[PDB]
Amino acid sequence: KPFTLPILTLGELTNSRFPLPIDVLYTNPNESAIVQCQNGRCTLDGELQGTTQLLPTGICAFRGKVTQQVQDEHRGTHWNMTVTNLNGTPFDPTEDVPAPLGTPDFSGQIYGVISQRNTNTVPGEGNLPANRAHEAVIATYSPKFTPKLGNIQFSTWETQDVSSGQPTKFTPVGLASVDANSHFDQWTLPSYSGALTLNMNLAPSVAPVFPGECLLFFRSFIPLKGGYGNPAIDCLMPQEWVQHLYQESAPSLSDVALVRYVNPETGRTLFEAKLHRNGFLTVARNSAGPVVAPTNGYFRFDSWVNQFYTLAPM
Amino acid sequence: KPFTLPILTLGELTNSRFPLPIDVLYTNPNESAIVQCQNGRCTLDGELQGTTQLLPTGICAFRGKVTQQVQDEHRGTHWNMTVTNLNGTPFDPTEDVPAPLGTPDFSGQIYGVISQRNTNTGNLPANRAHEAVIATYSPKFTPKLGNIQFSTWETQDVSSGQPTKFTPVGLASVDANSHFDQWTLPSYSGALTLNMNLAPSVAPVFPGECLLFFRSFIPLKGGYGNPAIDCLMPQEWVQHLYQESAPSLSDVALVRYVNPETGRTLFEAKLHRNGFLTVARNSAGPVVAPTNGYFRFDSWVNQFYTLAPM
Repeated sequence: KPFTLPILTLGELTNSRFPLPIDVLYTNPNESAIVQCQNGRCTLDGELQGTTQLLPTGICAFRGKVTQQVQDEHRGTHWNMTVTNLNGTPFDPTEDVPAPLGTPDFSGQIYGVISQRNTNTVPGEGNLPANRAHEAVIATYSPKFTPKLGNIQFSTWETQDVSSGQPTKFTPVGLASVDANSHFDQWTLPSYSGALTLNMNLAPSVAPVFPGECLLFFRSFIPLKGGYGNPAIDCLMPQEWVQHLYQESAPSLSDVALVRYVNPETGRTLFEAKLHRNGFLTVARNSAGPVVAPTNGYFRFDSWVNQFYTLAPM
Repeated sequence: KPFTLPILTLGELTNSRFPLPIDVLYTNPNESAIVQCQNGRCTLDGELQGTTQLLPTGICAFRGKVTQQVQDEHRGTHWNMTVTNLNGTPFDPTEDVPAPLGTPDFSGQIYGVISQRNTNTGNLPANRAHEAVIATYSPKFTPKLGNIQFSTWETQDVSSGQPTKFTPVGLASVDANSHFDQWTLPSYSGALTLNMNLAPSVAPVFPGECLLFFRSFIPLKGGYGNPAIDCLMPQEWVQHLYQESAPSLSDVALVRYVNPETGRTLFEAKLHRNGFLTVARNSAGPVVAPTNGYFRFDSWVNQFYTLAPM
């Protein structure tokens, strides 16, 4: 079973860490943070890792039921939510995953919409249920953010119209804020079981092992509810690569696949990258910022090489 | 290049007409409406049709710029926005498509979020987002002309001339006055105008057969209802067929719905060249089967092939 990547262009790819299109390829060699995201994690032979799952709609989504309303001391409104697996089955905290698959993998205030469709139906309404939806924010750094224990909180403003004991969906849309008090850091993991407990079953950290190489990211810009900023979310591989690798189940013949970013119109290789077995890219680049490349481009598998292979500089 | 389908199970598939997971397989033999949706349209040899595009994030999304606030007889505040292609390039109305790719393909009040990130800039741009509704049956819904209208709940906090994104979430309502009908196309160029460049209607050509849909339930902002959106093929099938670009060897591919755990075929279906499924079923409602099931290509057959009843 030979190894292949999708032939989708950048404009045909989506982010595996938030429901966003891919905007640009991106590098940042001088990043000081450990890169250990948990969504968009898949080995080249198709083994999903971390909290990664296959649905584009599952990324940073939650399903469950609300239990109680609680206010904070700053007069904001919060709602306790028990969470299930995205497919509705109970989350088993002893499952060998960091958190329910799809759980956000970064610190911040995630903005979206909470919606509910009641289980009980009304005969006079054609045996149909009542519904409600509201804007909501989930603070993944909150001590109440404990998805591995089956419970999280979300916050709303100016509404009491959230029902307990009714099926609840969180649809992510963007970030609430990226100001200092909103604690946005795309490389800081949540404490999935709370502050004093160690995260478990994590996908491994990734890094270049070679002098002169840096990580290559698929970058998306993420919407903001308000305030100032131009926040971005960087993934190691787009969601369509996760879907492809999973289905193909091709044995990895070495620790590193050589790949070429090609202009199919000219047939020319624009640059080379190392696609590592654990599912991430490195390139020989000494600068930060976007990679300027034609819109028809995509990565193509060339051959299996090894860690000592020297990439041509970008 | 032999023909293949993805090996993704039902619980690993998403809808091609709204950003939702697939919940169930579904039939409705006695449907009176012409089925002619424009998203999730792809021939078996990988030709996208209608307003279909490849991004899961592009389905029922819009990109553009708000131009001005508008007043009308309805509550809430209203706004005009120009719409571009999803990749930001100007929409060319002479493109041989019904509307910008990703445009909603049904009548209703689509509920979502409008967000903005200003162009001009500390040196960081300003932002805002609000819940919004787009009435696709409205005379002001003219995406083929490069313009649509949306409504917000009372707020003035929407800026003119700034990059604007619509993220779909569900429906605002399904009451009679909200005109939800998943098989009624919008008038893409406005009232009294003919739609153009449409993907063709689909139907069973065989007695006793009916369409088979991939069904998703869609969230509601309020009111009573359990609305659903039915697609002909999931978004991952569109992605797979597009890339595979495999020649269709007949008008119909015979496919088997398999339980991979047991290896047994639960039922067979016809996968038609234009990109839709039919089955031999004489009832409406969900197909009750484990979510780990999936379709597998069996062989190329013809219009005269007789399916075993489900």
